[PDB]
Order: sequence, then C-alpha cells, then structure tokens
Amino acid sequence: FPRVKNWEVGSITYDTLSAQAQQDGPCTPRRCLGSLVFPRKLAPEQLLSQARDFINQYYSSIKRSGSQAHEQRLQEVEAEVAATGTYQLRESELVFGAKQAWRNAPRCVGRIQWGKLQVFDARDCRSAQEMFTYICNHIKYATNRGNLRSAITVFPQRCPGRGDFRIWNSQLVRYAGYRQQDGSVRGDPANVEITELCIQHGWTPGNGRFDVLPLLLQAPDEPPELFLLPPELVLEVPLEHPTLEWFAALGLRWYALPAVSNMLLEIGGLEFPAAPFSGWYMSTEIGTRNLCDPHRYNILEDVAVCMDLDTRTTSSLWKDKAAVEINVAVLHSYQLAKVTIVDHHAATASFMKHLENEQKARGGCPADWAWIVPPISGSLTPVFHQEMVNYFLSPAFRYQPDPW
Amino acid sequence: KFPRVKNWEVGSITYDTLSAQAQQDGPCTPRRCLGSLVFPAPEQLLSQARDFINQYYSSIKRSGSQAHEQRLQEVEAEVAATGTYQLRESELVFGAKQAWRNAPRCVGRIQWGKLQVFDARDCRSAQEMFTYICNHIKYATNRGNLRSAITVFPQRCPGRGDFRIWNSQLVRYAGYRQQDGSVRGDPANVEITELCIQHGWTPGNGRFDVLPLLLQAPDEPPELFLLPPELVLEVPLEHPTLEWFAALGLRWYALPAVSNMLLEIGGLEFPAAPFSGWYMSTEIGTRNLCDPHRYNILEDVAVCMDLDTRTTSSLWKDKAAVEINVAVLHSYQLAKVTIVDHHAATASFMKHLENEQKARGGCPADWAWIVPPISGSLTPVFHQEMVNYFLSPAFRYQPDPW
Ligand code: HEM
Ligand code: HEM
Ligand SMILES: Cc1cc(N)nc2cc(-c3cncc(CN)c3)ccc12
Ligand SMILES: Cc1cc(N)nc2cc(-c3cncc(CN)c3)ccc12
Ligand SMILES: Cc1cc(N)nc2cc(-c3cncc(CN)c3)ccc12
Ligand SMILES: C[C@H](O)[C@H](O)[C@H]1CNc2nc(N)[nH]c(=O)c2N1
Ligand SMILES: [Cl-]
Ligand SMILES: [Cl-]
Ligand SMILES: [Gd]
Ligand SMILES: [Zn+2]
Repeated sequence: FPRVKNWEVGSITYDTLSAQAQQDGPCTPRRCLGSLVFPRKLAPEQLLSQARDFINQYYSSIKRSGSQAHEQRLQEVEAEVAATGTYQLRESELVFGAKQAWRNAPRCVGRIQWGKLQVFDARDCRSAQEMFTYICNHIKYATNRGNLRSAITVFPQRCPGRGDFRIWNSQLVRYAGYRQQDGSVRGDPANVEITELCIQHGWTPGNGRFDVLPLLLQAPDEPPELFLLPPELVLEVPLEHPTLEWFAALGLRWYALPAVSNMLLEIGGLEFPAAPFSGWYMSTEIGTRNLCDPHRYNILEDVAVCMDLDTRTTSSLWKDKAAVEINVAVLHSYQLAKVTIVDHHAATASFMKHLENEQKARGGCPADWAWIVPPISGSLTPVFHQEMVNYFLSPAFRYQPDPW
Repeated sequence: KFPRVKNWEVGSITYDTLSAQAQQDGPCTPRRCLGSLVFPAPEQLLSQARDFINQYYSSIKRSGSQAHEQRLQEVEAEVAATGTYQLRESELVFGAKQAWRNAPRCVGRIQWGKLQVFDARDCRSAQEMFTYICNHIKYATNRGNLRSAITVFPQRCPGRGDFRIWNSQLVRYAGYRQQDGSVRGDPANVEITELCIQHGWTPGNGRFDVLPLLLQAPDEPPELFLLPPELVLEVPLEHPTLEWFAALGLRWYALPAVSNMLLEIGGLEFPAAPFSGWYMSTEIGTRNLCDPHRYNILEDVAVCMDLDTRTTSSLWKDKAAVEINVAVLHSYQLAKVTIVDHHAATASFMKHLENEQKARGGCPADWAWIVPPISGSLTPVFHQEMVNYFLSPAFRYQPDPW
C-alpha cells in the first residue's frame, strides 16, 4: 500500500486501489519508464475471467452481491461464451463500463466529470455510411452549439472472424498538413500522414493551414472510403486577443470539440476498436501544445516578434511571455464564442477534488503525474505538489496499432 | 532488451543500454509506477569497491592492468584487516564527479567534469570543519563568478560517529513561527531554526535572516557557528520595468550549497560532503518565492501588477510568476552573480544527453525533475523521453541527525 504525500499541505494517504492493478506496466525495480508516451509496444479461455471481474464490479457498484440478480448474469455470460466464444454487454453495463474506462484513464485530468457521460450504443452498425451517421450524431450532440457535453459512441466490438470497424483519423476533427519543395509544412504537422491518405483516397487538397480533413471510415473487411464533414457540424473558433489587436490578423483558429477516434475501449474482455469519445478542451492543449510545440504549428516566435519582445536572448523569457498571451487568447476567444473550455488552473483544482473523492470511494486513483501536470505553469497548480501512483485498471481506454 | 527512448520534437530514437547495469533498485514495479515520489558486512562492501575500482581504472584507460589488479588486491586485503578501506585522492576526485554525473534529478550535469574537490578527510573537530566550509563558500562564490565545488569530510567508519552538517544548505533563511500561527521568513526552515535557537542562537525577526551552522563532530552534540556577513553574497531583487518591485524587500543568496546529502563511493559512505553550483532561476523565482508553502508572494505580486485575481482564466498567476522570474534573472545579472535560465539550462542538458549516449550509451534522468516548473513544454526536455535509474557513485538522501 504505497504512501502518497501532498507537499503543499502535508497530508498523507495510502493507495489501496493499486493492489488491484493487474495489467502490468513498463516500470521495474531497475529503471523507471514513466515518461514514455507509448509504454512498451502497442482459445479465448481468458475472455471469461475478464468478463467475470467486470460483472462483479458492475453489481458491486449498483445494488447487491449474493443470491442477487447476477449469478443469472454470471451464468448467461459463461453460457454465452460457451455457445459462441464471445458475449454481448447489457446496455447499462456498456454504459457503466464506458464510465469506468474514463474514470480509470491515468492521464486524464478532467475525470471529476466521469459520472456525466452520454453513451450512444452504435453496436448495431453495419457499414461506413451508417458509421458516418453515428459520428455526425455524436458531433452534433457533443458540440451542442458550443455548450459541450461529454459523449462516447460505441461501435460493434471485435469479433473473431473478420475485420473490425476503424476510424482512420486520430480525431474526428484534424487540420490538414501539406509539404513543399522546402519539405516544410502548411497546416498541422501532426497530420501530415493522414492528409496524404485522404488525398490518395480521392480527396482534393486544400488552401492551407486550417483545412478540416475528411473522415476515413472503415467497415469490416471493406477498404476505407472518405466522408466530408458538413461545415456547419464543425464549430471552429477564430483566435483573437483581448488587448493585442493584431493577434486576430495572424489568422489563427482552432476547433471546438476534442474527439479522439483512434483508441480502443476494453470492457470485460471485449475490445471496441472504434469507440470515439469527446469532452471539452483544457486551454493549454490548444495554446501551448497544438499552437506552440516546435513540431506542431510552432507559432511562438511569430507571436513574440509581433509583441516586439527581445528574442535575441533566452533570459528575457520571451518564449514564456508570448506563450502566456497565446493562452490568454485561447481562453478569451472560446469564451467570446460561447464554447465550453477550462483553463489549466480550474482543471487541476478540480482534479484534486476528484482525488479526495476517489480516495473515499475506492481508496485511490491512478494518475500519471507527467500528464496531469499542465505544460505551462506546472508548479503553480496543486497537482505539481501531489505525489501520484500510476497503474492499469480495467475497463480502460488503450492505444492500438493504427490500420496500416 | 533495452528501453527504447524517443525525442518527440525531432523524431530521434535511442536505446538506453546503460540502465542495464543499474546497480540499485527503485520503488517502481510492473504493477505501479512511483516515479513521482520525492523520497523513493564484508564482501558486499567489497563488491561495490571492486565495481568502483573497475570504473576508475576504466576512465584512466588502464583497465585490467598491473596497477589495477594490485589495487583490487589492496582493497580486498584492507577490508579483511580493517573492515573498511581508504580511497586514494585521485579516486576521490573521480568518485565525486561520477556522483554528480549520475545524479538523475540534476539538469546542470553538462558541467559534471568541471568540479573542484576539496579533500577534508583529515578534519578533526567541528571547528576545523567550520574553517573548511568558509573556504568552500569563499571559493565557490568567487565574488559572484561562481565555481562548482564539493568539500569531502571524513568517511563513516566503525567505532566513531558521523560528521554531520545539520543545515540542509550552507546558506538558508530563518523561518520563525509567530502569533498568527504564520511563519515569518522561509517556512521550509522552521525546524532547523528551532534547533539553532535552542542550541544558543539569538534569533532575529526579519524574512531573510541567514541561519547559523549546526556542525556535528563525531560523538559530539552539534555546535553553533555564525557565518561572517561578508562571506554570504546576497542579491537584492528588482524588476527591470516594474519599479515598485524593489519595494518588496525581497533578496536571495548567490550560492546554492546542499549540505545534508550523503556521498557514496565504492561502498564507502560520506555523510558530510556539501556541494555547490549556481542557481537556475526557476528554483528561486518559481519554487522558492511562489510555492504556496514557501514565501508565497504570487498573489501579492499579481495584485501589484493590477492583474484580475478574481478569476483564474485571466492567467494572472502565470503572468505574475513570469515577471518574478524576469526580476530574478535581471537582479542576478545586475549584481554580476552567475545564474542560468531554464531555457539555456535545458538546452545544455540535451547536449549532456547526447554526450552521455555516445560515452556510456545512456543517462539516468528523472523527467519530472528535469522539466522546469514553469514553461515546461516550451523547453526541449519536455519532449524527450527519459529512463530513471540509480547508478553508484551517488548522492543519496539521509535522515535528519536529530
Ligand atoms: C470533460 C472534459 C475533459 C477534459 C478537460 C479532458 C482533458 C484531458 C487532457 C488534458 C488529457 C491529456 C491528453 C494529452 O495532452 O495527451 C486527457 C487525456 C485523456 N482523456 Fe480526458 N478530458 C475530458 C474528457 C474525457 C472523456 C469524456 C473521456 C472518455 C470518455 C476522456 C478520456 C481520456 C483518456 C483515455 C485520456 C488519455 C489519452 C491517452 O492516453 O492518449 N477524457 N484528457
Ligand atoms: C553548476 C550548476 C548546477 C545547476 C544549474 C544545477 C541544477 C539543478 C537543479 C535545478 C536541480 C533540481 C532542484 C530541485 O529539486 O528543485 C538539481 C539537483 C541536484 N543536483 Fe544539480 N545543479 C548544479 C550543480 C550541481 C553540483 C556541483 C552537484 C554535485 C557535485 C549537483 C548535484 C545535484 C543533486 C544530487 C541533485 C538532486 C538534489 C536532490 O536530490 O534533492 N548539482 N541541480
Ligand atoms: C476526451 C479528451 C478531452 C480533452 N480535452 N483532451 C483529450 C486529449 C486526448 C489525447 C490523447 N492522446 C494524445 C493527445 C495529443 N497529444 C490527446 C484524448 C482525449 C481528450
Ligand atoms: C548543487 C545545486 C545547484 C542548483 N542550482 N540547485 C540545486 C538544488 C538542489 C536541491 C536539493 N534538494 C531539494 C531541492 C529543491 N526541491 C533542491 C541541490 C543542489 C543544487
Ligand atoms: C512530483 C514532483 C516533481 C518535481 N520535479 N518536483 C517535486 C518537488 C516536490 C517537493 C519536494 N520537496 C519539497 C517540496 C515543497 N514544495 C516539494 C514534490 C513533488 C515534485
Ligand atoms: C516525453 C514526455 O513523456 C511526453 O512529451 C509527454 C509528457 N507529458 C504530456 N502530457 C500531456 N498532457 N500530453 C502530452 O502529449 C505529454 N507528452
Ligand atoms: Cl488536440
Ligand atoms: Cl534553494
Ligand atoms: Gd515601469
Ligand atoms: Zn515508474
């Protein structure tokens, strides 16, 4: 039972929940691998025991264990797998398992919200044009004209036999990235690969820096085909600064809805290779990482030139000064546009309350310190001073090979 | 099977074969990572010794030579006869450099071979100790042009007690509790302040009162020693444009000299071996002044800046903090005292990582400690994956001797 301390206040708690971790992680007594983005590398017999454990926490959370109403559910599952080698989830179980995978996501800082999630059950899906209609229902419901609502849409699980449903884009909204005789990039360098797949699959390229990409959707066994998102379903936010009037002229935008569509939803031993979820942005994700990472839009020196900062010497902290204004512009622009967003202070403070909540509820919370701490002003937030334990619980969102 | 490590800013990939020989074990398991925690007889002393000697004779390009097998047999025979052994001076110098080189939370390690080693292993009393320490401080400070130094005091030995310095650093500011239950000065130092008082220190009542030294000679209670005002170079803090900032009366000192860590070399243990470098400006500006449980000036500066502190989305904290860091860097450069900002520091740590991979095939690095406390992803170490593990020689933490 690891001892975890908060250095700002002095409180101590013990993490008893860690003892129930099973899926072993990357670290050993010899060496710590906590900072690696993708840890390690990306006869059903074992399918039963995973299913059993999940059902036991489902009925643990709700009502009753012991001559209850779920040895019946225990029996139906093992009879289901005995018959067909896989089983189906009750809609409330899929709902509960969806909420738990969010609750167990060590790298997510917004888990104080894990109880409010809209689980669309898309398991009766049959083709790409139908998928695309689920994805569009989600996007409309999530966006909600800027009053954002957490939502996940679960497509049919992996079933031994033939291929699985697959969103080829990493998100539902991604900006194109084009190359030159420079080898430089116009638009988002994170999306240089998928941009040329859309092109090689028929899409006509675009103007440049903020072209929303088409959707590459894949039904089982079929080759993927492109889908164009309706420009009215893709709410974007022009970036302007409250007092730097020239900032709007830089032409920067970002989209409203963060919707990750490449991760794998594992519930009770079932694998859902297509289960896109969405929430709302923390502001530093846009202002600091997306716009200012050297391998992303890399705008930092451009904004410092415009602010007339001393870029000739690092010790003027021009990088720090321009990055703060970029973030102030993000927060300002989303609020003026009435689009849900949350700044890294509000968010980290909420996550501390989540930690105390989870301490009383489950005796701990898995948290990945390096991803909980924001990428600007780390030690200014309380999460910086909070020791944390990182470990894998199921249900879980997990990374997966991309379909190439 | 060696960990694969990527730099995401550039696309680089390397493999950390050096982690494979990590001689001590940490707190992480495959069940759970604890990287974020702050505080994670005969031939076992001989095995660390043989390894260290193997290290030394490898760096002087003389591995497996005449002089090498002799030293092994010397050290072995000495542990049989005395239970311990004595480092030669050249070994001590190399051992102290490796300890810095091996320190996984140090972003200043590009400098690790530029290290001035003072051998005080002949020290006899707390009074001699004091004299050696004033010499260390005088040499490291060097009128504001700081130099890396370490003074090594006698090793832990059977039959005698330890030398210990009770202060966590050579230069620290008093922390007095008070009427409000509040602390005046540095809250991180209330306990050592209470120990100095009850050992005969006449306490002041300011916010930046330099503490006396509590020095322990073996099997003796600690003795108080005052540092001469002129040995402790301080820096008044002002801001290059916010002229009201100098009216906060804030100061910091020049020399960061950590005195409470244990130096370990080939199984031998030195519980007293203070070491000093020069500050990175975030240690002072961000942590020491803005930590809510340290001086905690952030709101008072943000109010003085006429920022809107009612709402977090104005980012008033980030803005006040960045100007505090500016003021720290300005003030140190104005006073001609060495200082490094977190952009220069992290860029040189990247160069250190590239040197280390070519030399030893890797580098122990604690990401959460290497990444600065403000502007993290603005620096290149953010996008560098790292491998944390414990190599000897090393500095370790040790319990407080009270
Ligand atoms: C409600 C507002 C939410 C906020 C503000 C938020 C914020 C964040 C942030 C900042 C990260 C770090 C990602 C990175 O920078 O690499 C993250 C990760 C993550 N989020 Fe949340 N999130 C929210 C909702 C959700 C929802 C609804 C789900 C799923 C149902 C979810 C699941 C995850 C997962 C699995 C990760 C880890 C992703 C990975 O490991 O690659 N989050 N979140
Ligand atoms: C010359 C310039 C140096 C710089 C810029 C520097 C920078 C730093 C920084 C920023 C830290 C982390 C501080 C924190 O915990 O907040 C650190 C830690 C450390 N440094 Fe360096 N340092 C320098 C010199 C040295 C020297 C000369 C030694 C030893 C001979 C050393 C050994 C260590 C150790 C052992 C730690 C970890 C401290 C701990 O575990 O509590 N450093 N350094
Ligand atoms: C639901 C949700 C909300 C939010 N604000 N950010 C997310 C960020 C991710 C995410 C995961 N891996 C990598 C990235 C980009 N480095 C982002 C996934 C889901 C998110
Ligand atoms: C030689 C040296 C130089 C420097 N600039 N900072 C140091 C900082 C420390 C250090 C040790 N324990 C705790 C801290 C702050 N959490 C800092 C130790 C040595 C340092
Ligand atoms: C996770 C983490 C990362 C990091 N780089 N430094 C930490 C420093 C502390 C810390 C250490 N000693 C004293 C204090 C008082 N602020 C705080 C706690 C956690 C930290
Ligand atoms: C190398 C390092 O582990 C990597 O850049 C991580 C660190 N922390 C992060 N934290 C968040 N939220 N998002 C990220 O992409 C990263 N990147
Ligand atoms: Cl994003
Ligand atoms: Cl300090
Ligand atoms: Gd002024
Ligand atoms: Zn670990």
